Amino acid sequence: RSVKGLVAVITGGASGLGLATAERLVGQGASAVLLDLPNSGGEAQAKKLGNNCVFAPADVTSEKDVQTALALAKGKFGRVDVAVNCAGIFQRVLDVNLMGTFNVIRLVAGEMGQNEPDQGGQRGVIINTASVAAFEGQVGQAAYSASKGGIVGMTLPIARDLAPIGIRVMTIAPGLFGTPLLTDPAEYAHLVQAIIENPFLNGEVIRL
Amino acid sequence: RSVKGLVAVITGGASGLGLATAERLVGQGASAVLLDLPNSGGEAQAKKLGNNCVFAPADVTSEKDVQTALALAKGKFGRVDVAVNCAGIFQRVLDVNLMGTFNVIRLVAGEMGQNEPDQGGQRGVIINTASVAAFEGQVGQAAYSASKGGIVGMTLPIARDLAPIGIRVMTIAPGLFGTPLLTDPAEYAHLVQAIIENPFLNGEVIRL
Amino acid sequence: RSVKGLVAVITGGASGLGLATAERLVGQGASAVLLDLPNSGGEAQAKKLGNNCVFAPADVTSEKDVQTALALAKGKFGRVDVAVNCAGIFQRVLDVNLMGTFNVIRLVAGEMGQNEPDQGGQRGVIINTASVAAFEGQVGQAAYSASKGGIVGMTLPIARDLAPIGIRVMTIAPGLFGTPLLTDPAEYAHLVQAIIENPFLNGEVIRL
Amino acid sequence: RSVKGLVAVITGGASGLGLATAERLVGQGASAVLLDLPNSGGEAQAKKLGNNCVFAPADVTSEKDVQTALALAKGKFGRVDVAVNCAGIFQRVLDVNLMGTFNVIRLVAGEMGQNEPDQGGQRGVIINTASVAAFEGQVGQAAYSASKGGIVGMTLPIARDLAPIGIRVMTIAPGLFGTPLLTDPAEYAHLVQAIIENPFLNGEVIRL
Ligand SMILES: [Cl-]
Ligand SMILES: [Cl-]
Ligand SMILES: [Cl-]
Ligand SMILES: [Cl-]
Ligand code: NA
Ligand code: NA
Ligand code: NA
Ligand code: NA
Ligand code: NA
Ligand code: NA
Ligand code: NA
Ligand code: NA
Repeated sequence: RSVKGLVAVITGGASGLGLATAERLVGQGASAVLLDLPNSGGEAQAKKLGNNCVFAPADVTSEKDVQTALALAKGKFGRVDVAVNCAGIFQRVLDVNLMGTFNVIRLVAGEMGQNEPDQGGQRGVIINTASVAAFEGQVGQAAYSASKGGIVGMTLPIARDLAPIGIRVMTIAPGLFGTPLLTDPAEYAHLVQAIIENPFLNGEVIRL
Repeated sequence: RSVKGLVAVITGGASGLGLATAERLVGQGASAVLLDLPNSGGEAQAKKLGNNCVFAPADVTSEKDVQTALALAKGKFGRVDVAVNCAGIFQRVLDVNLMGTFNVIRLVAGEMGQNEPDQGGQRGVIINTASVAAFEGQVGQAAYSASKGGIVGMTLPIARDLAPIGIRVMTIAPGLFGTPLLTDPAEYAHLVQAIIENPFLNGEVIRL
Repeated sequence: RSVKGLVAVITGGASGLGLATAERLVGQGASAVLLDLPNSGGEAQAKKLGNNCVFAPADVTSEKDVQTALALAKGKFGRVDVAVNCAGIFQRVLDVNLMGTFNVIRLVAGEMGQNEPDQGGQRGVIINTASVAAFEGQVGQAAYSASKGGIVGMTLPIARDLAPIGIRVMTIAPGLFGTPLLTDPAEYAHLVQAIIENPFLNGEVIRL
Repeated sequence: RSVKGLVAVITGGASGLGLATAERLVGQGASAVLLDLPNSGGEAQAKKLGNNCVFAPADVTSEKDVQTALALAKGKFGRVDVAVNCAGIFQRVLDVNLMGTFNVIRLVAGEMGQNEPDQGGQRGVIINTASVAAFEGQVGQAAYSASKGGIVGMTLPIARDLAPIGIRVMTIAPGLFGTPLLTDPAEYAHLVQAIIENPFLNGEVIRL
């Protein structure tokens, strides 16, 4: 129930929610691999975060690039315990977020499978970020959700699919109110840590 | 979490729930603008409520009249913090209540937008009153609601639409039993104040 | 919140749940009018229950007979405060229970209307008994209910219809398990009293 | 039971007990109208007391002047809740104090009548000041009073006369010892406030 010692791969880690999650986790004793595009500024950020953080240049929509990134993570920290998908947050449906997430989940599951189970039998934790569907003034049922639905709808199924390997799968979705109060990373990061530390949360979607 | 110092525009403020809401708010330290038709008796009521209350002669279904009323409110109290729609409570569907409410919401949002956010980031609060659909002896699902549905169904959508400006939108609906016990304004007024003082209530419909 | 002093008309009062309800209410200080068919044994039972109980010979499916019964109740105890429908508990749909209940409700509402409201504004209380639909081995949704549905489905609508007169309408339905444990009136009677003493219960169906 | 929000008309408000009462009431959250002769210095005092105080130039013995003063009070603060007679404190019997008081009471009663009753049903409060009859060395019964008697003797009768309108009438009289201790406004002002805040005091004379 502690992130200390865990190795986390964070897509879109050079900035935004990804960077905020990395800073939080590293500050809590974990190791982080910032997986992001070359020239994204991930190299500088990984450097600033200390020797418990490395930069893995890669495009999340590329299976081969993600394999190289996971190999780097294993080469530098020994293994992969957690994957946090924060990248990208054709065009609207199969966007970078959905494609990168599915690509990461399919590849990291095999890696996490090699890990030895813990007390509760968990080998890994995967945390996804739902894609936001901008409010367009719709009325009725559609108004009750702020996410596209692709990643959210796949959460329970994927959690059930990886249960035998002891891999928990959770998704963080947006709330209905932008909470912009004008025109929060910390909150998102704290939720990531909380999900990682509670072995009882699995196959669920939590709105921030 | 206090209505003291707030400026509230109340449609249908010359009598009924509107007047009761004005008396309550003014008695609690807020300023009120009674927006009602000329010769509605709003001038006399505004006078009796004290120098923290003014009368804005206007027809809520008229955009130009409401603009004049909001300008008067800004000219007399400096700004508009709250809007309470109590007016009217073609014919049945697009009634005075629904049309006046939509007209007020569309216009006051821009005004409230100019306000500086508060601690929680709120710039304004809009409270609506659902139209009552008189019980006709229907059985089945229709028997479970006492409101027409137009304003009620638009509550969450409008709350989501104005979230970026920090404007909360809430609606007060009738209960299933007339609570007439024969053939309450105070209760309604107290609920208005409670909604204004609780920054956590947004996009919801509360039955009285 | 006390049945003491109240006058209750109980259909099917010569035996079964009706008699059990009468004994309980009279034992608690209320007055009861046993409304049942001539030669039902209601005359003897009314006699045995004491001077706070009278027998009103009548067929509940007959409007004229029920009018005579209510007139007797007013002539003997002054008024009608409560009506409990326990009679009959063409053929299957429009059975004695449903027809007697609707006939009693339509007639007693006018009588209860003449009563002066109480603290909470109530003039009367009407309690119905759902008709039992014998279990036939059905699977699926139909297995989740033990009542025919006619009286049960009319409960909320009738409660809303009589709200202005201050008359509460409640219905007692059977549970899914006969609770026969072999091949309870007291429980039913205690529930009747509890419904009468709680002014907050209205338009609801309670399974025994 | 609070003077906050109340509008008080105070005769002889430019100085003495009148001014002291105004300062006290305004300091406590009420609004005050200083009713006094032109060039009495009431204009300057009203100015210094803030925007919750105005000066109504008028001679209390003139009905028309008092009407103009009450109209000003309604025009500036919306209504008249309290009247405090402190003016003048032919010649000895029908002095300015007695004549001004009767004139004010007769006129303000009608104004206070238009107010909506409060919890206890009060629409207004009128407080009078007895005229002092200077001690002349008399012995016997006459030595037991320090007031002329006109206003004091009319207190209960006037209180009974205005009871139906919900207007309380009280009078403050001098004590037998000048309490001069040499050759108190604050005390008098505090008593005025206390009378206004206690709805149980009516038709009585209280010696200071
Ligand atoms: Cl999604
Ligand atoms: Cl509505
Ligand atoms: Cl039924
Ligand atoms: Cl006197
Ligand atoms: Na990022
Ligand atoms: Na590839
Ligand atoms: Na109104
Ligand atoms: Na217009
Ligand atoms: Na029976
Ligand atoms: Na008949
Ligand atoms: Na004076
Ligand atoms: Na005159």
